Amino acid sequence: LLDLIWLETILPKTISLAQMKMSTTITSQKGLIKLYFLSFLITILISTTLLNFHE
Amino acid sequence: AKTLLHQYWDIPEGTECHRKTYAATSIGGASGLVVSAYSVALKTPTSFLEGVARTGRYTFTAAAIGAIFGLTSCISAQVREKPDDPLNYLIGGCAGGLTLGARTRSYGIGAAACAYMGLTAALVKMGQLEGWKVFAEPKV
Amino acid sequence: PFFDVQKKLGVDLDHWMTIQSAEQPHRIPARCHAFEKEWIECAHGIGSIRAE
Amino acid sequence: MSLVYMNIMMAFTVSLTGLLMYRSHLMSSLLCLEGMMLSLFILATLMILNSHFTLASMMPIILLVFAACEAALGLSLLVMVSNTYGTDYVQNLNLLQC
Amino acid sequence: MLKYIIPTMMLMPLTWLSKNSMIWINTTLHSLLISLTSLLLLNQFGDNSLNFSLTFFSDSLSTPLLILTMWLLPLMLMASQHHLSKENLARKKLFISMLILLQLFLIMTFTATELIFFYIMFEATLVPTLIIITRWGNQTERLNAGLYFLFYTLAGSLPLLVALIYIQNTMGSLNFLILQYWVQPMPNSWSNTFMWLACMMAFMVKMPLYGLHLWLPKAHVEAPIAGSMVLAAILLKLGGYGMMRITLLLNPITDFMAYPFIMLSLWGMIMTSSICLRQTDLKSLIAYSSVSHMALVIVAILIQTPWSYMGATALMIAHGLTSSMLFCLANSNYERVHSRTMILARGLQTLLPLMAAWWLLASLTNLALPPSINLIGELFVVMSTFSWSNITIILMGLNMVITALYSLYMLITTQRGKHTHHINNILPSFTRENALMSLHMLPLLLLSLNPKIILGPLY
Amino acid sequence: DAPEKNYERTMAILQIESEKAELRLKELEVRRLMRAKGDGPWFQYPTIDKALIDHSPKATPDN
Amino acid sequence: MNPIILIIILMTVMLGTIIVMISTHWLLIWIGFEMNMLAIIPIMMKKHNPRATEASTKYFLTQSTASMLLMMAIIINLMFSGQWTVMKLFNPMASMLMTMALAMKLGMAPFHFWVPEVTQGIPLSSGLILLTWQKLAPMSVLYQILPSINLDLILTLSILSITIGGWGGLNQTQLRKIMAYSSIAHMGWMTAVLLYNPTMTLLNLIIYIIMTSTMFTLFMANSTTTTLSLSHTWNKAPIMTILVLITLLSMGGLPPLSGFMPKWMIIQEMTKNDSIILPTLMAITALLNLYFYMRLTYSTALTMFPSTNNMKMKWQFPTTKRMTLLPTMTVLSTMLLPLTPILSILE
Amino acid sequence: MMTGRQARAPLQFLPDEARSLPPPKLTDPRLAYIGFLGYCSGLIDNAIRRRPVLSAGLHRQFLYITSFVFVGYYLLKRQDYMYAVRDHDMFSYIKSHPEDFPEKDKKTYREVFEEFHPVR
Amino acid sequence: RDHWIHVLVPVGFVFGYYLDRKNDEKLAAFRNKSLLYKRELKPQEEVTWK
Repeated sequence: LLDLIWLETILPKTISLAQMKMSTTITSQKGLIKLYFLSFLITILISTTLLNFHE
Repeated sequence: AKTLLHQYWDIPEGTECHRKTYAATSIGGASGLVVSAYSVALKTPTSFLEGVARTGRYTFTAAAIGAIFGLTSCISAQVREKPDDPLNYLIGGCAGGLTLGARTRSYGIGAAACAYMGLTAALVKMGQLEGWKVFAEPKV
Repeated sequence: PFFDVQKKLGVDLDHWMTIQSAEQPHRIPARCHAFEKEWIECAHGIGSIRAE
Repeated sequence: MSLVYMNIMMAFTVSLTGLLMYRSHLMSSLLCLEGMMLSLFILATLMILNSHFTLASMMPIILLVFAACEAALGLSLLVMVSNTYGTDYVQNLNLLQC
Repeated sequence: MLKYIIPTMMLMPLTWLSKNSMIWINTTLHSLLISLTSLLLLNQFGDNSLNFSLTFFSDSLSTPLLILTMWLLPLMLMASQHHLSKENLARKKLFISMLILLQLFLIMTFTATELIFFYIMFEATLVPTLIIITRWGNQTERLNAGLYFLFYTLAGSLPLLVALIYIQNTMGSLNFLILQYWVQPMPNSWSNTFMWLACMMAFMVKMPLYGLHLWLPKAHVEAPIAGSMVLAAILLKLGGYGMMRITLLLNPITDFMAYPFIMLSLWGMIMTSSICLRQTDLKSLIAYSSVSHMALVIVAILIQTPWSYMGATALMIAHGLTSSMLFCLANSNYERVHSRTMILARGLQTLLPLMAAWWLLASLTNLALPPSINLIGELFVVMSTFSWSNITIILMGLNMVITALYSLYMLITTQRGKHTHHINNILPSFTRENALMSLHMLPLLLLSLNPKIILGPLY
Repeated sequence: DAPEKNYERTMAILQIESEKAELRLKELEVRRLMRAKGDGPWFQYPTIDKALIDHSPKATPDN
Repeated sequence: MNPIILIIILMTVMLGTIIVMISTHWLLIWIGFEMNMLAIIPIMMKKHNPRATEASTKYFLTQSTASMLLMMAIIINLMFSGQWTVMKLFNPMASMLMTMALAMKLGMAPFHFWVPEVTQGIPLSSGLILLTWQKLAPMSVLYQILPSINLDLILTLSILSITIGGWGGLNQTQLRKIMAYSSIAHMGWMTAVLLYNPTMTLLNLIIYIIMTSTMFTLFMANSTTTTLSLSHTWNKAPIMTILVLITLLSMGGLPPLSGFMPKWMIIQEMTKNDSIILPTLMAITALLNLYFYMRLTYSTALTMFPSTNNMKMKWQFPTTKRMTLLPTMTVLSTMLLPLTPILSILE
Repeated sequence: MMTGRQARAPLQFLPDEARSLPPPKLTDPRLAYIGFLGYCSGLIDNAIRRRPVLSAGLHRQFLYITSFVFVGYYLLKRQDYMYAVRDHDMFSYIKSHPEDFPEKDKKTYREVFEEFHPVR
Repeated sequence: RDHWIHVLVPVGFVFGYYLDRKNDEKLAAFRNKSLLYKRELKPQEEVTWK
């Protein structure tokens, strides 16, 4: 229970599954140029209005 | 969104709970709106109502995380009478982690989010105490 | 990687269009020639940090 | 500053947000790109004529020439895409997702 | 230290220009000559450490680890030349090059005068070990074990890099000799708490600490025998060496930062010995025994009394020899029955009596039979932890009971009882195998005669 | 080696390393002061060369 | 393509880069970027298949948008400064727009969304040019405008690039996409240290170009575009598996290799300026890069994947490829850490 | 950092004040390590083309060794020049600013009170 | 030499010993200058340690 299950679960397995899930969220793009430039517009709007990088 | 962080961090811990909870809610809601905007950007919803449903779900999820975080941290600083103490933000971060687990309708996500968001909120409180800079200005 | 080839070789590839106070065709003055000349002759040689 | 600079910069941002939000046609994207160039042309020209900065009068011409050669390059890309897929739709350019 | 670095590098043309039937004999001979030459490092003094250059020095802590490291290479070549007999000649020379290169990294890891050089060599020792495990390991799990071995160590050590460069910017130097005189007290703050964690968690992973030990019973099991020897004998002791250097700087904050890790190791020496009571894999039993022994070294460094450091360095050397011999005995049975299952080959004293004598002596050194340096290190750690708190004698004694239990359970299970009937490829013990066992055990017994050269800088 | 040799060699080592450490701390302090004040030979980000300025009498006098 | 026309077009790519690197006028900077894109478009369309036309179209749209935002930043600079010297920018809006334009030209996140698509769509030599030579000119402009670069913007772009280039390569089996997400993470590492010490930025760029040139040259010499095609290299040329092993171990940042040099110097110059959290999170995030590098080493060098029968015919033929500077680049990408204080030649 | 120093005289690999500095000896361990890198490049070049590694192309191995030593000698000259420039600027800035570098009143350990923390 | 490979590691040790004894000459800034071991030189002796 400790040293095949829980000490394996808390540090390495949960971190591996979290990086797996974030890897699947990054690279699940549909290859659509419309969506990438629409995200670029949302980026520039957040940088101006929300993050004040032009100030 | 820098003014959201200023109107959060100006208040001492365990003094004015409604404005702490509302400011943390507004920070979390701004974060949820940013996540919602990139989510409806890169992943096209099938309808306009689907898009506003995803936006409302993510924004209310992160705003409820911020609400229960700020509430639990300020109430713990009231009832424990130690304002300069990162254990209050550890408790608030676990409350926000259980909030994220209750919104995702799963227990193990809630336990992982409790642990890591509580450690992250404790680290943010220690950075407020010792003056840790993440975007440190170039000096040498 | 500002490889200053122009100052190395002595060629003037683009220093002529760089400022308004430079040599102009038929000696035409810019409308802010004196102000730019004063700011450049102030800030010359002391670096950006002292110049600001 | 001057009142016309507001409209020329707002024209640049209007053609920007047009270029950053595709509908279907790559040609409309290239039209928004050259509208961005047009607004940049007008804005540079109004500055350089207002300042009486003599030598930079050749600057907007060099801008126009380089960006119209760029536009010719983009039209040739659109032509090769249209000879591949029959149309110029940006949703046909999705082979590189995998 | 250059008179040891240069012959270790000259072992590379010695292993690549050798005749194809001579590449084991030449490397064994000249690594034995380097191991003979290693004894010149015993020029130690009661006040000053043997300080060679701006880059290299050797006190009485690094010197026994150096002699054990330079002694381990011929024994790894003897252990690993039978199961790599049918290997390609080029891949055989690559294996010998990885062993020689790991020794080359270790002998200037322990002698690093400056701490970022220690860090570069310390994390350089991952790469030949990783190549050995993931290339010449036997089963499927060697790739996953190489992943765990790499990504626990780097996860622990990349905060250590930021900590050491911070000390470089604050003190002005990471020379250990200068930091013996420019050490400042480290007070209580959260900044210094994470300073302590960044300086200590890499070495806690390398010891290993209980709870972070999960790289070890896969890396030590899925390695070949030379990998298992170097991992059990030197690469766990890199962590204790780094702790004994870096806890110079962490005072007085260690006096209350040590409590969770002292609890983890005092309870991990009970739990991993209990795990050893119920192992089916013999090689995993030796792996969890290594965790159980290094828990005491962690407690002895964290309580930082002189008796604790003396017992910890004695126990590090003793455990290096003992665990290397236990893995070699496990390999000597694995090369006959082709299984690491401990219950499979039974009754082996009826078949291999002198090899069973080597099993008996390694199980007696594992249970810390006096006057072995196993018992010397064990006993000094128990003295210092008793002076720390009088209630730690319960945990130390209960650990010693379970340690004797799994040591003699290993002995009785593999060697005693009726032999397994359906196993008939039990060859007699080769001269290579018995010579390997004796070259482990005989220095470990001769060090009981004159044990002062393995008791560290403060004997 | 002798205790004399090891001792005096250790003293030479400690001198060289203490001097390098003092020079590193001074190097950090010099970098901090030269980035803050901007009056050293470092961090001299360029301004416009005043040799480019035309000093001839122009077409109109008011300049 | 005609070899004369190929040589002239590569000289025009290099000419646009040099015009950005030497010129003191903003119009000539913009001209250099225009010439560079205009000349590199045929290199991407060298093979004339629809993936190259798609990749060239996506590259055109991104670099064209960045060139127009660059000219808008230049025009706002001409408003608020009346001049054209390539130095600091005299308005935070011009600085923001120029930092966005250079972030789009480098393909740093969140403008990164073209780099794996365009790198997958084009051959390995043109992908090498895109991921090594096309990083030179925008880093030169960022090297020159750094008294006006907003710190929070450039560090946001940097850490977002490192994180997204870490998570992006974990899902990949195509080698060109692995190299592209490696590019995004390393550009984050370069721009994170820029306002602190840009000499370490140039050190990271040089070590990165050496290692990426080594990996693309090994991938060209073995003609492998996927993980599983690289897996047959042990049965074809076993020295190539050794070289890709040591180069992938270098690019992961392991000592004693020279890919540890840039990140160690970046952490070294960011802790001087009292930033501890940020280089620590950057270093921990680079373990993802090391993870998919070790995935490739497992598939290539440390294990032997199954081959096919037709490899026996390829045993009978040597490589007649011009593996240009491959031993030199392999030595420089691995054995350069004892020469770490050589970085002062970039001061 | 030092980019305004080498901006009055641009693109000089070794300036005229670099000649006031002693050159690296040809038995420099750094330069010998670069020659070892040339020998390693020769060995990899014989290996990737499946030539005999130690024997084939001794002219080619020797040109690898020679070319790396030839480049690395000037690289070491520029390295020593730039660190000499760094120390020269450091010392002149300390000399021009005595108010920013006060000579520290050093106390001996008979006056220095350090808090003793017992290990027990 | 028929057995020329058996003098790689021993000549390597001789060369490393030579380089250590050479580096001891470069670290000689306190030879006969330490407050513990400074002394007047014996005749027919120019250095106290080599």
